[PDB]
Amino acid sequence: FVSNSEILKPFEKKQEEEKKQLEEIRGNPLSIGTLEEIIDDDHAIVTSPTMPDYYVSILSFVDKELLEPGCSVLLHHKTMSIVGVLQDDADPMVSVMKMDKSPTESYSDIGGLESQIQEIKESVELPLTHPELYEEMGIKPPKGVILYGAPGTGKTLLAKAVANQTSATFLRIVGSELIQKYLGDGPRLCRQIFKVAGENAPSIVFIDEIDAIGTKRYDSNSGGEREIQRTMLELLNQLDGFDDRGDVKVIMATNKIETLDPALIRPGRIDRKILFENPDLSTKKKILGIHTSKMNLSEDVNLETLVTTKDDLSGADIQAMCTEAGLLALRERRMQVTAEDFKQAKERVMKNKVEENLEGLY
Amino acid sequence: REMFAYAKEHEPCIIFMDEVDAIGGRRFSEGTSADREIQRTLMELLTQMDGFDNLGQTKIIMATNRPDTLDPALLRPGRLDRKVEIP
Amino acid sequence: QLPYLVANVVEVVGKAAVVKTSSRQTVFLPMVGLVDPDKLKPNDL
Amino acid sequence: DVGGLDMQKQEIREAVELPLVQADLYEQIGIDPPRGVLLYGPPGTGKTMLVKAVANSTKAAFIRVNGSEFVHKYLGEGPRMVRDVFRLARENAPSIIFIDEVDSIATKRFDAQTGSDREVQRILIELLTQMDGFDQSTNVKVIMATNRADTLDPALLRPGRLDRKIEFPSL
Amino acid sequence: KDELRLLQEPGSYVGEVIKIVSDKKVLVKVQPEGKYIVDVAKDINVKDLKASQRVCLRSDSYMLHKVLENKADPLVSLMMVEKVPDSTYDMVGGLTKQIKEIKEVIELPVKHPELFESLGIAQPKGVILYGPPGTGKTLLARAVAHHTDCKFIRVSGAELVQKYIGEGSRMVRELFVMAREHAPSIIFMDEIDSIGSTRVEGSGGGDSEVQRTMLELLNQLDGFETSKNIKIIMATNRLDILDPALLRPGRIDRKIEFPPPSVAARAEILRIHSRKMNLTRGINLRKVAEKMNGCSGADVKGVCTEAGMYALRERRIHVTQEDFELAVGKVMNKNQET
Amino acid sequence: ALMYGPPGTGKTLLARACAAQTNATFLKLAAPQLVQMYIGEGAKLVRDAFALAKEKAPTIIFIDELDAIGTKRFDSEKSGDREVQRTMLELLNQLDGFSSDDRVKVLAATNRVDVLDPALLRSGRLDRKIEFPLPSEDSRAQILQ
Amino acid sequence: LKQTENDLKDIEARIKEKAGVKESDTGLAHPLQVARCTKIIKGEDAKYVINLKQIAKFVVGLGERVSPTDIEEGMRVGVDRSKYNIELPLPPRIDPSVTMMTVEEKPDVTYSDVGGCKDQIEKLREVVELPLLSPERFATLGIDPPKGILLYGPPGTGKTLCARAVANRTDATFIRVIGSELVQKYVGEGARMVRELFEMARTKKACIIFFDEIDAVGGARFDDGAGGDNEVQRTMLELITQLDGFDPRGNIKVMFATNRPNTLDPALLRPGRIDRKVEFSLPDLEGRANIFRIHSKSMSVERGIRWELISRLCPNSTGAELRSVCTEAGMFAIRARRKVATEKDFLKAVDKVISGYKK
Repeated sequence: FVSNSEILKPFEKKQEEEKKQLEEIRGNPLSIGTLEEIIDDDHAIVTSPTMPDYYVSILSFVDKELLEPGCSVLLHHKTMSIVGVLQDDADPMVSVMKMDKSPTESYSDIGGLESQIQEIKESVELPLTHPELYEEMGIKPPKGVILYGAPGTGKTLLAKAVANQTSATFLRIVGSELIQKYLGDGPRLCRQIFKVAGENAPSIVFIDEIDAIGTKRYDSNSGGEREIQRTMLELLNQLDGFDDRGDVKVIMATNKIETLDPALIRPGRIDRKILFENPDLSTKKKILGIHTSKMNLSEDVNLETLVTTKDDLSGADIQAMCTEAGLLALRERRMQVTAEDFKQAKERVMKNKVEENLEGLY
Repeated sequence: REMFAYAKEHEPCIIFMDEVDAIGGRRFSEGTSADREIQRTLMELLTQMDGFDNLGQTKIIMATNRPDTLDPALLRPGRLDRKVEIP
Repeated sequence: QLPYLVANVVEVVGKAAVVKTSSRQTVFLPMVGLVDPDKLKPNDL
Repeated sequence: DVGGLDMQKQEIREAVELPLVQADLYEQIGIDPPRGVLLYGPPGTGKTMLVKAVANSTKAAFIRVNGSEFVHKYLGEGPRMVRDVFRLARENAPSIIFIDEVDSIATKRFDAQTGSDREVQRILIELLTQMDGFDQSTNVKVIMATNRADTLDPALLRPGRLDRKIEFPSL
Repeated sequence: KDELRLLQEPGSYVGEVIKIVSDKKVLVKVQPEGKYIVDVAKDINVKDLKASQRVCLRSDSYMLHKVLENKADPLVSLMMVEKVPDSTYDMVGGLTKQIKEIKEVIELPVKHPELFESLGIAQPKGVILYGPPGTGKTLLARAVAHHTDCKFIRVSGAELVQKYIGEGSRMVRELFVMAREHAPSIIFMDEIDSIGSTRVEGSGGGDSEVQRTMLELLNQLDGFETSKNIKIIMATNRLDILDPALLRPGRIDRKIEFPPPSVAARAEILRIHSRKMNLTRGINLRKVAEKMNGCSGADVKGVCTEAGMYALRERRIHVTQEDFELAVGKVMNKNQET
Repeated sequence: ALMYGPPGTGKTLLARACAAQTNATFLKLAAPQLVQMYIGEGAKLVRDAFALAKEKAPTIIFIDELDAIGTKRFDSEKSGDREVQRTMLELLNQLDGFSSDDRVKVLAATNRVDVLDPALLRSGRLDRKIEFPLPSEDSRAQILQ
Repeated sequence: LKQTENDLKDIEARIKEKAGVKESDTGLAHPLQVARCTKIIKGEDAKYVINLKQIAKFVVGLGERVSPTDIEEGMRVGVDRSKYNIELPLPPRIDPSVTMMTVEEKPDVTYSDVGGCKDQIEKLREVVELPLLSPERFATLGIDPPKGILLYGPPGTGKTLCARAVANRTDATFIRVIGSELVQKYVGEGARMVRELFEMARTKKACIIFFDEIDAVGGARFDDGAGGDNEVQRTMLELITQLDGFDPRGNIKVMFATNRPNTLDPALLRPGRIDRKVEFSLPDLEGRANIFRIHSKSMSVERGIRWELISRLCPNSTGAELRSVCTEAGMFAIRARRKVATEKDFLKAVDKVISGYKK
C-alpha cells in the first residue's frame, strides 16, 4: 500500500498513454468468439453464437502462449478480428478436476479388500518403488485398472487407498462428463489430463461411471454425436503413446465392459482387471460409523452386534438400514433411537433381498 | 391433403394408387414399431371422405395384392363403395 | 450477375412462376423471356 | 338422419345437449357433468356422420382432429397444440372436439423402439393433462372414436374424468 | 407529444449479468443470442451488478440501458405457475395409511425442519407413489402445494426439449433458475408417472436428449447447491427403461404405497362425494360399497353423475334409494361390459 | 434380360461387353447400397437411376444380388424388409412411366431364381432367363487357353 | 531493460495494425473448414462469393477460371466438402497433420509373430519378396502382380508384422496406415492424404503401403448415398485410378487389412481390384511353439525351461492375447522374490490369463 503508492501510482500515469491506444481498437460493441486453429501468420477462426463462421487476422494484444485452440476470445463488429482473449478462470476448461494430495484412505482402512490390494499394488506401487525389476524382463507394467461393483465400498475406498502408500495425488474425473456441451473440445480435454499431471506426476487419474462414451454404436450419426468419438480416439493415442516409469496412472471404472470399445481397450497396455469382493466385518463397521455418527444412539448400541447376523449387504442397503431405523423414532416422536430400532430395521432390509431363493432343488 | 385440394380446385382429375399393401395392411398385433407411417396414410384417406367436404366428381382407384389383407374399415360402405376383382 | 442464387422452381398463371430457395424462403416472380417453361424444373440449378 | 341410433342418441343428448342447454340442473342435484365420452364402434357407419349431426342441434363449433396428424420430425410442437386447442375452446363455449380412431395414438410401448417411435408416448401425456390434470369444467365436448381396441387403458378407462362409454350395437 | 418521442426506440434485448470487468464493461449473456461484452450505463455504478441479475441491453449500440426487476421470465408450456390452488384433504379423504405416509415425508420437514438435523438423518427430498391407476390422486395433487403454502409448479419434460438448435437446453435450464427463487415450492415430475393419474408408462426413447441435462440439474441441485425445502416428486410403478441409478441416494428417498381397497375404504369416499348431493334419510352408504367389485376411488366418484341421471328423467333433485343400486351396478359393470 | 448362375461364370464380366459394342454407359447398382439404415431411401434411389438415364440415353443399369431384394415371400414380417418392399414397388412404377425408351437396360446378375411374380415377366422388364451353368470339359479348355 | 522490449511488440506494431490490417481485412473477411463471404457484390465479372452455408448458396459458370493466388477476395476462398462447378485449384484442405502415420524404412523385426505359421509365409513370398527383389523376371513372365492383397482375420495377431517380415530381405520401406487414426471429423482430408501416398511413393521406390482395419472407415457404408459428406467416395477414386492404370506395382504395393470379408466394398470384389487373398487361423501347438521362444529372447529367464509346454497350457487364441502373457511372466516372479522367471513362474502366469477371458 505505502510502498506501491510511490511505484504503481506513477507507473499507471506513464502507462495511461498506451492504454488510450488500446481502447480505440477495443471498441464498445464487443462479442465472444470461439477459437479453432492458431497459425504463426497472425490469423485465426472465430464464431459468434449465431454461427457466422469467419476467418480473420490476429492483432497484437497479449502473448500467443495465452491463446489456445478451442477457447473463447473477444471480437469487434467491423473486421471481426480478435481484439482480446476471454478469461477462463470462471469457465472450467476440463470436465471435473479435483486434486487430492495424500488422501486419508489407506490399505489398512478399507477392511477385507486386501485381496484386491495385492492386485493393484503390483500394478501401481511395485513399478513405482522398484522400476528396475521390469527393466530386466523388458516388459511394460500396466498403468490401467478396471474396477467392478458399486460405488461407496469397492470403487470409492480403493480409489483413494492406493494414493496414500504410493504418495500420489488423487484426481477424480466424472465419466459421464467426457462429452461436455461443446464440439471440438474432445482432443483438448484428453491432453489437459496428461499435461497437468505430466510435469510433476505424483498422481493417479481416476475415472468412474461411463455408461455412454464407450459406445460408438454403428456410426457417428442417426442418434450419435461427434463429441463421443473425439474423446475416445484421442484417449487411445494418449494412453498408448505415453510411456513412463510408473508416475502417471489412469484408472477407470465401469460396471459392464462388453459395451466398451475393444479397440480402446488396447490389450497388453492394461492387463489389470479387478473384480468386486464382498465386505467383511471391518468394512461394514466403517460405513456404519459415518451414518451413526450424527445419528442418536444409546450406550447399548454397538456396531459389532449389527454386523454379526447379516445378509452381507452392499453399500446401498447398509445406508438404507440406518435410514429405516430413523423412521421408527419419528413415528414415536423421540429424538433418541434405541437399540431395538437398529435390529428391527436390519431384518426388514435383509428380507427385501434374499430369503428362500425360491426353495426347491428336491 | 394437397391432392385432396388439387382434386377440388381442378375437377378433371383422376387419382390412381398402385400397391397400397405397403401403406395399408393389418400387420400382426396391430402394434406400432416404426409402423407409424402405415397408419398415417390410412387414417387420412378415411378422414377426408367422411368429413363435411366430399368429392363429387373425383374418383380414386386403389390396387393391392389381396383385398383381405387391407383395412376392413375402408371396405365398408360410406367411403369405398366399389370392390371389383380382376380375373 | 453470374453468381445466381441456388434454388428450385416448384411451379412453371401462364406467365407466373414460383421458385423455392434453399434458404427456406419462398418468393414469387414473373417469368422472363430468357428462360423456357421446360427448362424450369426442381432438383436443378 | 340414420335410424336405430336411439341407443346412441340418448347417450349424446345427456352428455352434450344436457349440459349445454340447462346448466342449473347440475347445481340443484349437486353433481357435475362428465368432461368427455368414449365411442366404441366402426367409424363411417351410423357413427362418424352422427357426430357431425350433433353440431346441427347444439349449434356448436366442431373441431375435426385426426390421429394421423401432428406428424413431424421435431419435438415440442405436437404436445403444445393439445394445450392450445383446449384454451382455444375456452373462449367459445359452443365448441366440440372430435378425434377419429384414437386407437393409433393411444398405443403405448412395451419395449424401447429407439428412433422415430418416441412420439407415441409424448403425445399421450398432454391429452391426459388437459383432463386428468385439471379440475372438472366443461367448455367443450371431447369425443374419441375407436374402430377397434385390444387393450389401451393408459389413464383412459375408469370414470375419473370420463363416465359414459358408448358402444356401437351389432344386433 | 412527449409520449410520441418516447415510443420511437431501436429496441433493447434481454440478458443477465455474469461478471464484472475492471475495464468499465460487463459480460452479459443474451438469451436469444449469446454472451456479449457490453458497456455499463453511466448513471449506474458497476458495484451494483450481481450474478444472474436481470438487466436491459440496447439493440442499437449493444450496451446496458437500465436495470429492470430481477426475475426469470418463464417460457410457458404446461409450466406456468398458477395461483390460488383449490383442493382439500377432506375431498380425497378416507385413506388412513396414505395420509400418514405423505405427512411424514412432504409436510414434516416443511413445518419442522429441525427434526431431521437433530436426529442425524437427511430429510427426504423426493418420493415416488405406488398403487393401482385411478385412485383419485389427481385431486390431492393440488392440495400438496396448497396446505403447505408452496408454489404450484408442473414440469413436462417433453415440451422443454426440441430438435431445434439451442431449444433443447435453455428450456431445461430455465426451470433451475426459478427453482432457487421459488425454493419454497414442490416440483411435479410428469411423463414418467405410471401411478394412473396421468399414465403414459414413462418414456425411455424420447428422453435420450434430456438425460444429458435434466438428470444433471436435479442431482446438482441437491448435492452442490444444498438448497432445502425443494421437493422433487416423481412417480411410477416400475423401473425398466428409466434411469437405473435412481436407487442411489440423492434421488429416491421414501416410497409411498397405496392401501388395499375394501368396504371401509369406499364407505368414507362415498360419503364425501354425497355431501354435495342430496340423499333420502335412511340410506346406508356402507352397504353400497359391499356390493362393489374392484372399485377404486375414482369408480365411486363417477357414480354421482350416473346416480343423478335416473332422477333427472323424473325431474327430482332428491335421488331415491332405488336409483343408487341401479347406478352402482352399471358403474361396476363398465369394466366388465362386453 | 434376366441372368442367373454361380459367381465366376462371367455374369458380371459380360455386363460391360453389351455396353461396349452398343456404346452404352455402364451403371452398376451395389448390393449393400440397397440396404439403408434410413427408411424411405428406395424411392429416391430408383427415381435418380432413371433420371440420370434420361439425360444420357445409352445407359444400362446393372443390379447386383437380385435375390436379396427380390424375395418378399407372402408373409407379414416385411417390417424389417420394409425398405426392400418399396424398392420393388417403385421399380414397377418407374418402368411404366416411359414406355417409349428402349435404350435404358435393367440387368440383374444373381445366383438363381426362387420367388416368381406376374409383374416381373412382361415387356420392358426381365423376360428371357439365360442360364449360366458350369463350363463343360471343352469349355474349360478354351477359357484356360 | 527487457521489460520494455516485451511490450514493444504489442505497442509499436499495434499502430501499423490499425491502417495495415484493417485495410487487408476490408470486405468482412492452413486448414479452413468454412468458406463464405458476407454481402459482397461486384461487377458481372469478378464477383464470385461462393457460400457453403445453407443460406444463400451460389455457383459460378462461364468456362474455367484459374488464379495463382487471389481469385476474388483471397483468404477465405475455398471449396471444402461441396465442390462448386469448375474451380479445383484452391482447396482449403491442407492440414499439416500428414505425419500422423508411421513410416518405418527397412524394419529390423524379422521373426516375431510370424514364426510357427507356415501357410501365411509362403503366400506372401511370391507376390512381395520376389517383385521387390528381381522385378525384371515378371516382365518376362508376362503377367503382373495382383492389384490388391486381402488379409482378413483377427487383428493384432501378426497380420501387420507378417508384411514387415517379408520386407526385411528386400529392404522395403514399411508404411502403415492405422484405420483408427485414419477416421477424422474433417471431411475432404481423406482424399488428399491418399493422393499424397502415391505421389510420395514415386519419390522413394521399393516401399510397401499398408492399411489397418479398413472396416473402421469402411469401403462401403450407408453414408455415401444418404449422407452429405464425401470421404470414402473420393478415396476409392484416388485408390483405383492412381495405383492400377499408370503405376507399376513392382516397387509400389498396397496391402489392406480387415475382419469380416463380406462387409468390404463390393466394387473391390469385382475382378480387376483385389486378387490375392490370404486367410489367417488360430495357431496350433506347433504354431505357438516358436512364438513364445521369440518373445523370451528379449527377456532374461531360465534357459532350462521348455516353451512347447507353455503354449500347450493355453488353448487356441488370438496372437494379440499372447503378448499379455509375457507381461505377466515378470510380475508373479517378483512375488516369489525371483529376478528371473523360473519354470514354476510360467505355471501360475499362464493359468491367470486363461480364467480372465472366460470363454
